[PDB]
Amino acid sequence: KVFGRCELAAAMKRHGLDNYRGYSLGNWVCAAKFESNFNTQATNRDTDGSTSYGILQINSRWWCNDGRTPGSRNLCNIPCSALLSSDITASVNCAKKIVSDGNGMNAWVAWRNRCKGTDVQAWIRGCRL
Ligand SMILES: [Cl-]
Ligand SMILES: [Cl-]
Ligand SMILES: [Cl-]
Ligand SMILES: [Cl-]
Ligand SMILES: [Cl-]
Repeated sequence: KVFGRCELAAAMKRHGLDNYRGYSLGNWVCAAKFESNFNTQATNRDTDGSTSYGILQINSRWWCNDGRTPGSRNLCNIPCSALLSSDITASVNCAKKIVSDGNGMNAWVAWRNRCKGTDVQAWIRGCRL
């Protein structure tokens, strides 16, 4: 599924991401824009051999199981393929664990490089939320 911007904002808000660990909704929408372009089916291989999955590009080294990332963990207790669903529940639940891990949203490199410190409220502009 390719989410609309406001469509994703509403779903993220419903699932309790707005101000989760202090991060406003616009931070989460911005992260998803640059991680996946709002496409739930996005997958991208990383140089370490892991793969990142879904709307928030949750990675197989620590967070989900894909059976092909040696030495990895599955801390969200989920198959990585379950993060590609049109229903973002699994991705949100896993993102809550990631953002609680110690480094906040810096865990998403695209968030640090492209959203952090910017006018992230722009990402929810015009949305009836
Ligand atoms: Cl957009
Ligand atoms: Cl915001
Ligand atoms: Cl594995
Ligand atoms: Cl699995
Ligand atoms: Cl933080």
